[PDB]
Amino acid sequence: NLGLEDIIRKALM
Amino acid sequence: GQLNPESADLRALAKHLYDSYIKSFPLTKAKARAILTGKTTDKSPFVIYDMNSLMMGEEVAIRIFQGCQFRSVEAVQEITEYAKSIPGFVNLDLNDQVTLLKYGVHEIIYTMLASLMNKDGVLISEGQGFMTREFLKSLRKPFGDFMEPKFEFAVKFNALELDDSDLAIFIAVIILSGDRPGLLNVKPIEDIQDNLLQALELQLKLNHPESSQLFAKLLQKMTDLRQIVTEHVQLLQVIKKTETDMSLHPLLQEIYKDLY
Ligand SMILES: *c1ccc([N+](=O)[O-])cc1C(=O)Nc1cncc(C#N)c1
Repeated sequence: NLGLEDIIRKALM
Repeated sequence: GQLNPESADLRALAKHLYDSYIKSFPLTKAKARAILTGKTTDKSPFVIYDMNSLMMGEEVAIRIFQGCQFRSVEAVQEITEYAKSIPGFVNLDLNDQVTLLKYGVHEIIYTMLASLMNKDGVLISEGQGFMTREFLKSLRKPFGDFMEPKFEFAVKFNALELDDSDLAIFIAVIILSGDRPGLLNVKPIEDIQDNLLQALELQLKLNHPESSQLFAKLLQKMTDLRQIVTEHVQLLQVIKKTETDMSLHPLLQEIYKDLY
């Protein structure tokens, strides 16, 4: 689920 | 047990997590229970219990899943914000922060969905509707099987009578799981989780005198959360294999997009 990883990575920024 | 510097630090951690949980999650268990028990003057959800009331309240399965996943972005962001408040979390390797959250978010979303559920049904449309359990169960396959395992879990989990201060620590324990596949540095994760588990054990002793072995019972609920997450894969396999009609009333598709 690369979409989910991208959401999390952005939210961690 | 004694009130010593360690125990005071564990109470301070519990308070820090509770305060951050309140800041991160606008929809709390207290707010959901006030609606579900009629202990509010302000919010009265419309009850959807059959096809007739569904109308008075005015690829399919994959569209539902795409929609509920999109609607769950805000929850993923709230859980990520909460994770940043857990002491030590942002100092972990960033790959590991992402790994912990990508597995933990689904378990946390189901934990919080239980707050919206009782044995009769589930709150929807931001607390403005209540969709009954047996109406969901009555819908044609494969839809009628989607939510019943979550209700079975929620009844057992809600029987533990946890409050938001308990849930704040439990959710932190879920996030700091050293068992997730692909973690690079397990020891610093387990170091944080050990502190969180100590805080959770003390919280549950202080807050639940009448419960026997609540800490163990709550940790065992993680098995049921994991089962539900793991079963989502099988649900996708059932859908592709279903040869019967999978049409569904548009208002039911919208209701399911609010679930998970
Ligand atoms: C969204 C809406 C409704 C349902 N359902 O009724 O079963 C399920 C979803 C959904 O997509 N659930 C989901 C998505 N990604 C991961 C997991 C897990 N674990 C669940």
